[PDB]
Amino acid sequence: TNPKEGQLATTVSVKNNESTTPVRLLSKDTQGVEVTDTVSYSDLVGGKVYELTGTLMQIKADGSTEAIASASKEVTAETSGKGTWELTFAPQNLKAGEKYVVYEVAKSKENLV
Amino acid sequence: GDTKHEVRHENPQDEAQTIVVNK
Repeated sequence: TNPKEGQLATTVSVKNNESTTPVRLLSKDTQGVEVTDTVSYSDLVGGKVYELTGTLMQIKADGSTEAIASASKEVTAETSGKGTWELTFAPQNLKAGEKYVVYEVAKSKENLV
Repeated sequence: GDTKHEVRHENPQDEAQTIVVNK
């Protein structure tokens, strides 16, 4: 497999919130938030197992981040190398007037390079 | 091969990946 092969597109969602790109929360709806991240993947080695790790980052005004939550899952790429994975973070207390972003990394269980 | 296949999406400005809290 070409080391450069592979794409992850991610869409974050919050339970019982309909907003997207970005998700918007009222200050009252910040306690025990259930964040899902939908990972659309393409050009992964079909039928191979990946360690999918998502990271909920607090993004400060100066562009630096601090990780507040993380979730990892053994997943399998569809045989076509395209498909979808879902990831949900443990319940999180978020802060009013703050901005959060989700990172995603997929590493194959096997050495495919 | 000697290493793992690593695909990352780590874009701090991706709106799709962003939650904004009001107040």
